[PDB]
Amino acid sequence: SPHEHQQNLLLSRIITNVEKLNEAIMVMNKTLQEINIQNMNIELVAQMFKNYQSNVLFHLEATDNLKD
Amino acid sequence: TLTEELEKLEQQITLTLQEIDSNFAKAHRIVTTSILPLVEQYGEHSRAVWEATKFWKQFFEASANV
Amino acid sequence: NAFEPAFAELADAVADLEANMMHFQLMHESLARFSESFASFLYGLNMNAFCVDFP
Amino acid sequence: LLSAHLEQISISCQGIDSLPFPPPKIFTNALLSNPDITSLIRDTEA
Amino acid sequence: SYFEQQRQALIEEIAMNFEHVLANINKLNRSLEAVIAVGNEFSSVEALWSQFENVMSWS
Amino acid sequence: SPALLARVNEKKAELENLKELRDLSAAVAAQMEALEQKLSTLSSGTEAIATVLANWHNVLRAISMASAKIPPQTLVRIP
Amino acid sequence: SYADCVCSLRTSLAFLESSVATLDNGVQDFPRLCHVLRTVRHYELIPQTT
Amino acid sequence: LSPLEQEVLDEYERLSENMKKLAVLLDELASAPATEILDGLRELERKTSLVFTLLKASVYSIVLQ
Amino acid sequence: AVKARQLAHLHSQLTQLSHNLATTENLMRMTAVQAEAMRGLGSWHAGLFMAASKVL
Amino acid sequence: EAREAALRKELEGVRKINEVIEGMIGTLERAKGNMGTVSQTVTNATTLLNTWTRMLSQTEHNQRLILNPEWKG
Amino acid sequence: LSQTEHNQRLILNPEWKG
Repeated sequence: SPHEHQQNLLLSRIITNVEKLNEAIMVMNKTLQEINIQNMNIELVAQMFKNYQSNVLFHLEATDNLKD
Repeated sequence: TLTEELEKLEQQITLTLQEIDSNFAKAHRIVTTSILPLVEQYGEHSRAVWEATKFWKQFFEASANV
Repeated sequence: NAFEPAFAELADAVADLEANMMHFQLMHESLARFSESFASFLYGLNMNAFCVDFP
Repeated sequence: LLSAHLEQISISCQGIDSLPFPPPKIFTNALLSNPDITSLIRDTEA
Repeated sequence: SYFEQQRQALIEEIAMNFEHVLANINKLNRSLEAVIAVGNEFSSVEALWSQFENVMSWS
Repeated sequence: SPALLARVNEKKAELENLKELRDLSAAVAAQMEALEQKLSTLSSGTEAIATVLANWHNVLRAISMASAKIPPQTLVRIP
Repeated sequence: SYADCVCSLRTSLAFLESSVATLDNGVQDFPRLCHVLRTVRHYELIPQTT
Repeated sequence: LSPLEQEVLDEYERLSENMKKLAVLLDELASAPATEILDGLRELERKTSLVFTLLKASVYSIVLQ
Repeated sequence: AVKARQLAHLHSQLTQLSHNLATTENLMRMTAVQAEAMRGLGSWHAGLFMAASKVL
Repeated sequence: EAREAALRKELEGVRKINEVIEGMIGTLERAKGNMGTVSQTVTNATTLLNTWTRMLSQTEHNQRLILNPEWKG
Repeated sequence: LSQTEHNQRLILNPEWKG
């Protein structure tokens, strides 16, 4: 019985920490979701310069390349 | 011996519960510590990168639009 | 003019501070009474030991 | 509105700092921190 | 209106630091409430030794 | 008494579960620490690309000032 | 209760391990470039023509 | 206007300075003791249980037995 | 009451667990791809400025 | 002038804010001292509890010695 | 572009010094 009271009280502070933790995590995921939208643009441009480098390399190798 | 082990393990259980609470709250503190400002900084610099890409993207759009 | 909802948020924050500070005041008083009882307890215990220190 | 927010925060500030938090009206600490010659209680109220 | 432009930029800077402090105190207030929530085991215990000191001035 | 023997057996199982939960919580917090390290590394990479924008931004403004010439010395900064 | 707790918590930690493991495989190369660009960061600009 | 300039400039300077003080003081004041508090309090639970919770234990044990 | 609170804790745990794991797996894989994209991007620009230095 | 009205009203509002700020920082520093007292209090409480701990420990030792069939002064 | 490719390959090289 007294042990149970102690356990219930510790469980109460536990549950409060649980809810606070998860609320912060909700904010975390929400933040990342909003961020995500501001990343696809950059990703596209990254792949654009990537394939640019790839294709220009292939063509330079085709012509008189001037590498090492 | 019987009631002895009963009370002993009962105290162990209570102690272990408090320990679990401690570890749990430690994880809570870690997240609430600076992870949120850290990702805010990340997104801020990312926003700056989008401003970087804001220029060159126009030319790709121009290429699509002749 | 510029910080109307900001000051409303401040009002909420100070309200929470008042709640936590009241709990601090109360609980510290509780612990003060606790500590005083145990202090006087062990004080008199030491006094008895200080007066008639057994073999 | 404006003054309402200002007054609200000021009210909470007054009610909070004015809280007579338990000061060092304590025996215990000095009672078992300052082991000196016996007497009733001598709070070092210097 | 040059000083008015400075006023605008500076009140926004003030708002930045203001909100920054707000977020700080919020995570802190959560710590405060959690602390007292863990510390509320002093009702019956304090009452018990309150009865102790009460009976000191009884006999 | 024998029912209480079964009760302590139930408590034994509960304590084993609790020990595993404690170990898991510790491991969780450890992972959070590691996560924070990796996130810091990510932010470092982002700062690097911010440096890149600073390069092109100064480029653009420097050119525009020369481009906008519509009517000096060589003192500059070379780190 | 405890069964759901241990199973779910174990899965949680497993996915966290997966998260950090893939992040190791996909982010471990950053410090090299970070050190590089830290060495490159020495910037100061005064447009002499402006 | 130089008087308006002096007013808003000095006043906002005070506000910025006070806000820097706020950030530093609030963070340290509410961060530094917090860890010490919870550490000492979990240990306090570990100690207070050995005087009070055991009292409930012994009471239950005797009254039930 | 006791087990009601036990399962309240469990439901909160599991609910937010599903949420957190979704967050975790999806955004982690995404960000890993984003990281490698930014890697190649910055490296290309770095070499661009390297060649500019040699042009000087 | 309207600028003077704006000037004075600006000073009034910002000064009200400054006064509230001054009281706020005073409140915070008072709380700082309070928390310092709190920390010292619990520190002492822990010390006393540890004293009790050692007391119970040695009490057990003494009790075992007391019930020992052999003992001397 | 040529030297940029060379530099990029050197940048992504696991080994590099000042």
